[PDB]
Amino acid sequence: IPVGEVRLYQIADGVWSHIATQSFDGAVYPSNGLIVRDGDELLLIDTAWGAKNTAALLAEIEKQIGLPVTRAVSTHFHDDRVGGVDVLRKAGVATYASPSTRRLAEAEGNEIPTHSLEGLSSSGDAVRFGPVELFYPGAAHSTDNLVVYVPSANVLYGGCAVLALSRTSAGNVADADLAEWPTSVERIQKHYPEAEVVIPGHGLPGGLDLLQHTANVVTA
Ligand SMILES: O=C(N[C@H](Cc1c[nH]c2ccccc12)C(=O)O)c1nc(Cl)c2ccccc2c1O
Ligand SMILES: [Zn+2]
Ligand SMILES: [Zn+2]
Repeated sequence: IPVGEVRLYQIADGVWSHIATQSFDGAVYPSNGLIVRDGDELLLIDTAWGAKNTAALLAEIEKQIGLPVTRAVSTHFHDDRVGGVDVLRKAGVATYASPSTRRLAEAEGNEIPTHSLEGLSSSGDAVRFGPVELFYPGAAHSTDNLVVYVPSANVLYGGCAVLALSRTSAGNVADADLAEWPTSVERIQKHYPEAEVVIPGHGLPGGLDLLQHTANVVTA
């Protein structure tokens, strides 16, 4: 609706989604990310799409949860996922991404997470990272995109590889692999068959049906 606002809400015990709005090429869009508690610390999944928005997110997190963000992971190299990494670093947060994501961000002119994730090289690879599992499903919205599962809550965060139910277009496919995308969605289906909440990269949370909806949109 209005640009530059940031909110959080509860998904499960120790799991929240953050939502922010931003202006892009003459239009305003919402965008989602995740927050996961690990003891008395927080793990952040993806920026809030810009420096100003990311600084507001840290202030909302401090007022509403009150535990420190110590680590952050960006799930691909575009600005809605890394824009704000420099604010996070100045706040003392350790920032991470795959090596391919870090190289692509630099090619693009974007902010670059400091540390490289290990073990995510081929389609189907998965690694534990504190309270979440990180999965590379294959190329989809981009060749580097990751998805994130929370075993304690049975929640799947699909990022920009998963479209909301209300979407009719795949959007910016400049870096997409439309030929591979359906296969990558099937890999998620088969790896996390039991997930009961699926959070897309933009729009309302849904169920596993979002994976088949995504396939349908991307095919057309
Ligand atoms: O075309 C989009 N959306 C329309 C409208 C829509 C339905 N449901 C939505 C839920 C959220 C945002 C837009 C919608 C759709 O698919 O019919 C679209 N959406 C987003 Cl996010 C984009 C983000 C970044 C760059 C381009 C984008 C984009 O083109
Ligand atoms: Zn993107
Ligand atoms: Zn996106």
